[PDB]
Amino acid sequence: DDFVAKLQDNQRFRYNEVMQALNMSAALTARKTKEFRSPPQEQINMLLNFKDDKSECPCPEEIRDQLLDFHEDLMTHCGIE
Amino acid sequence: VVACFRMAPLYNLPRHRAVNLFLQGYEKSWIETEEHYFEDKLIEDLAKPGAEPPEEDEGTKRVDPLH
Repeated sequence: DDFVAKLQDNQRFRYNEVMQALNMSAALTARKTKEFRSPPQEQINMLLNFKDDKSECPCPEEIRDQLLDFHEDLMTHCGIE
Repeated sequence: VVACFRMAPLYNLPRHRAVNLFLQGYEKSWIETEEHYFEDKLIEDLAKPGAEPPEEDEGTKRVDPLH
């Protein structure tokens, strides 16, 4: 619940930034808005790429760390480590 | 073009729909990809005959759990 609330608010803020900044470059605006034009499943799968070190997802460090703490809490509960 | 621009950003979606989408995406991206190696240890523990001489079998040697 709260992870998705924060992610949705961040994507709102990023969309606002794009709507502010599209005027400098029209061509780069398509690359910025590919995320918002993608289907919602693709959007969430894109936002959930901060595992590993590829790190091309448009996710902030704090929202990233929230799940990068919950995941190891879950592994500890499951007995993985 | 209007549908692509202003329809289906997940910040406009209701909370529960986005939560379900996150559950599915989290599953596929993280839980499936999570890899831990245990097979060698599991098979060694299963193959170990557990305290057979201490245990009073007074007969043929009992088959190990792997067997």
